[PDB]
Amino acid sequence: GSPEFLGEEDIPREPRRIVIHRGSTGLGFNIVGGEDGEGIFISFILAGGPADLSGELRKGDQILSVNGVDLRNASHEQAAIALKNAGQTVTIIAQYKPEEYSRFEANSRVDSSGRIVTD
Amino acid sequence: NYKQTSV
Repeated sequence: GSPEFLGEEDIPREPRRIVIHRGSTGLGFNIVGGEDGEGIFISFILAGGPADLSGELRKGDQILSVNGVDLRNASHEQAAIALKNAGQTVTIIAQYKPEEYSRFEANSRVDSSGRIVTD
Repeated sequence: NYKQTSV
């Protein structure tokens, strides 16, 4: 049978809830943004870290809130503090915003499925 | 834009 590749399918752009149980370890991702009230975006997911293990976050996701704390207009340092101090159970509302994200990373653009491509 | 933090 002819194979069905996930790479063709559009990445969902609606907000999602992600609950990460990480005890007293790092979440395992990097954030960019929070200067200009641009928003807080995931720039990197660590292999094997709690965010990776969730399978529900990706580079280009905007972090809308953590544990009900709205980060849409957060400053960078306060966003990091909110995340680091969120406790063992971390409830993130995230929304995939690859076009906005692509402005941060050099030579990056969005293809027809919404995937971020770096040349 | 420039800051990046691991969390």
